[PDB]
Amino acid sequence: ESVKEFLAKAKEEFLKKWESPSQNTAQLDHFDRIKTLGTGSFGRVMLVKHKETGNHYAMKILDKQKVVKLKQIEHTLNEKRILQAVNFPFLVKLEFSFKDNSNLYMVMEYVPGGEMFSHLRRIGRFSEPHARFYAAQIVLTFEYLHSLDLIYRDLKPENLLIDQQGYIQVTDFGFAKRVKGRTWTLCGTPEYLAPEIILSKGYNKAVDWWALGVLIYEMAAGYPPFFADQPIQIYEKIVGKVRFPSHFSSDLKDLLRNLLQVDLTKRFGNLKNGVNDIKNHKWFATTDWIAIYQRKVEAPFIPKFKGGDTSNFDDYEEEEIRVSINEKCGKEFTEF
Amino acid sequence: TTYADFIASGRTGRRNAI
Ligand SMILES: O=S(=O)(c1cccc2cnccc12)N1CCCN(Cc2ccccc2B(O)O)CC1
Repeated sequence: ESVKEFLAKAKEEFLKKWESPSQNTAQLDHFDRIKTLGTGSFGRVMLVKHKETGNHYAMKILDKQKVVKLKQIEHTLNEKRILQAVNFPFLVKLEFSFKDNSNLYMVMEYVPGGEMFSHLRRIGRFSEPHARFYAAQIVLTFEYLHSLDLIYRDLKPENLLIDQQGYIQVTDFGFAKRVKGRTWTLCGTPEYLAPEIILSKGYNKAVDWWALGVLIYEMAAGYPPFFADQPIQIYEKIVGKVRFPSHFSSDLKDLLRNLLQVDLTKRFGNLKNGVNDIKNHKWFATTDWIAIYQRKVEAPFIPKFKGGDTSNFDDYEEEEIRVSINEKCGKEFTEF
Repeated sequence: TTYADFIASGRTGRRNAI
């Protein structure tokens, strides 16, 4: 009952920030560039150092022209607007944002541990306690996001960072949508799509609980439950024959049968008791939910701290950051 | 093995949205 009050205040605060977003809280020459951490079809992520403070940040730089070319205006504006409005322990925080003639900039605290994806592929698979520790953080994060009527729709190890305490930071919010009924976009990453996203019928927040099932499976097995060479073939397998590795525990298989439940009216997380069917499942019996939320549980894995180290990121050709003399796509990004 | 089939036929690297 005290949970209802906490989340009611959280929704009020979210909606106030959504309605009056922060804008223009730094500028590019406040930062020194150190290294490219990632590239994508319309932007880059840079390790930068704030000149005045010496603090390290991940700066996500989006090329406005490429965003427009690739039809990502609404998603990019949405990511920034969501990020500055949400507040939860396992969500990255937006420290600054601004724009110039060429680019949009979002500046987050640097997390040198990098992505869950790279740790998972290095180790192979996580033990069940290890996977459970991460899963519990996702469960709580979705309880929070769903209370705001947001569907997350972008869960995968690629969008999950491991911080210096060994806890999760969820990175990406372009796809997060307010949905109290149904929505219909074919949106997400193939291996993680619920059957009702692939099919033309509408879907709701239950797709996030399906995706949690996929994540737990991939964390525990080392590979996702439905895989193939091309997306169309992944979709066909999804639409529910799952096989479990023999090392999966009885409790883990039972949980996954109820999360990877094709019938969304039978899927855990989407029943009358909502998230509590998940929290009370036997696989989570050893999980101290409050202690996880408070980050008082000893993490199973702490990324080695090497001192601005980028050992957990790949190397990229370092290319210019060019700011045109002409303003590009001003009207489209006015609200950023 | 299933893992071998994942390496042979699955997508083992970082996965794009769409
Ligand atoms: O570079 S990230 O790991 C990252 C994201 C957020 C905060 C971070 C704090 N410290 C370190 C890394 C950080 N990262 C995680 C998700 C992957 N995208 C891929 C990408 C690359 C370039 C442009 C856009 C996108 B995108 O899909 O929207 C980049 C962001």
